[PDB]
Amino acid sequence: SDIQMTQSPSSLSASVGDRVTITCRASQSVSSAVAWYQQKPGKAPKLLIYSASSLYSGVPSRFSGSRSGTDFTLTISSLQPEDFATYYCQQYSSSPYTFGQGTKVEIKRTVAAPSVFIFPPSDEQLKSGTASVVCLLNNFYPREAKVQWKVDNALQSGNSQESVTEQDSKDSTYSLSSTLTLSKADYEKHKVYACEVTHQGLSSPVTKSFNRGEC
Amino acid sequence: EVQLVESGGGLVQPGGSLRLSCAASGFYISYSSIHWVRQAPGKGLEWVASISPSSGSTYYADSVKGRFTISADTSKNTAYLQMNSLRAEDTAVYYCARSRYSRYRRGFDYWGQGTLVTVSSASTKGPSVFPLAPSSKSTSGGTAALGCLVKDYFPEPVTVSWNSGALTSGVHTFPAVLQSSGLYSLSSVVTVPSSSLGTQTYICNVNHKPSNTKVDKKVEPK
RNA sequence: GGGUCUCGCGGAACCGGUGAGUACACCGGAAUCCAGGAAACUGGAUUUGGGCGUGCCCCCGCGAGACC
Repeated sequence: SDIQMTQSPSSLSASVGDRVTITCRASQSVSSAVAWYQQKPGKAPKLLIYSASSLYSGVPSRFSGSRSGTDFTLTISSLQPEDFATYYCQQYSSSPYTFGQGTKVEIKRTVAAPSVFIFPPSDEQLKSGTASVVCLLNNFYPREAKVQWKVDNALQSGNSQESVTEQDSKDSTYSLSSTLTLSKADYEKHKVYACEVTHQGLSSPVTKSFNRGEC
Repeated sequence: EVQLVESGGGLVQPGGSLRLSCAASGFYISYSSIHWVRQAPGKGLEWVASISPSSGSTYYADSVKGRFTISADTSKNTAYLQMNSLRAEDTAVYYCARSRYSRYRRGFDYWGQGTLVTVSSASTKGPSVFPLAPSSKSTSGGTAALGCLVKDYFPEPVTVSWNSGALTSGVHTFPAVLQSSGLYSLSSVVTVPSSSLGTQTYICNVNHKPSNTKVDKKVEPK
């Protein structure tokens, strides 16, 4: 029966210099044909450990692997910011080659308050018939942040989406963009556009705003 | 050293066909095995097929049995994935990966960067590229922020560089979001010294290969 | 007692690694035998053709039949 690799934990958060431990339980005896991969977001997975304990050439020594029967363990002895990634076990004992479900390792660091910016819609876009208002939250930690748009003190709902970056490989921060979408018609009905950011490293919420029409 | 380059992915209607290619260099595939591994967006890794050229043997995951055939051309040193009767669950990045078993046994020791296969009845559409001009009032501490809004494109992906590759420090290109319309829209932003706004020209270079849409957008203060 | 084809019988085990690209060239663990110890072992001497996700192939040797 198709060997099933059961990987835990699903995700964890750890500080720089900490020991991260990821485990993988083969359902039916792969002997040592277990490999460990690091996949940074949107990049190709990279082989770290093969044959359950052999450190692949080029990989730093803080990565290691062990086997105790069907229980396989990847260990990062001193976690570094660039080790932010998803890690996978795989067995290559026999086809189908099966992978663990993955472990998302997040780096925990000090609180960083966001830097906030607001961008009015371009005159070029206005001509097309729609208005996009963008708020940027730059280089903050932790990821939990609340962004609310106000249009002449009226709060907006259902007309905005957020997108968040992946954790930075050097300073472990996130960045966030909020995009408010109005009709040209609606955009030209109001004057004050405001982005109100709440986050842990901000003592009180920060507002960035513009008045429609500022050369 | 060793390289793998996937190609041939893109947008296909349900039931459609697609033929992936994997171009290998730095090694002869006749002395290795080549695998296809796919990653549905936001999910994990799933092996689908492998081929060993100096054995002819092919192996397939049950999820692709009969619809996919893996093949190789030793003279061209490339491998192929032929996908028939595609379905929405086949939407994924398809990675190409190398393994050996006789000389060493190191798993999939090298991976390509993947090609995206999107199965949808929606059509190809090129983005609108609008500038995000540095606020005319003020910014954060001697540093300004500006960017580019890449709106209403399909399918993924698009590329955004700054200043024809000269500007990388401080860039955030956000991950796309599917708007309610069913089209993607992202922004790329960069922080720069405020004193550069009158001395450095910032252009974002947007390339949406599915629709052959290349925009070089100048981002100026308003 | 020779040369060529076909058939038959063969060419220690395990785990790594290095150059080569074919089916080769290597380096280590190690194992085997002997001696010793209660002992994981310790000495001494010796030791295996190769390719490739692996059940097929290359090479080599011996035998048999056919052809010279």
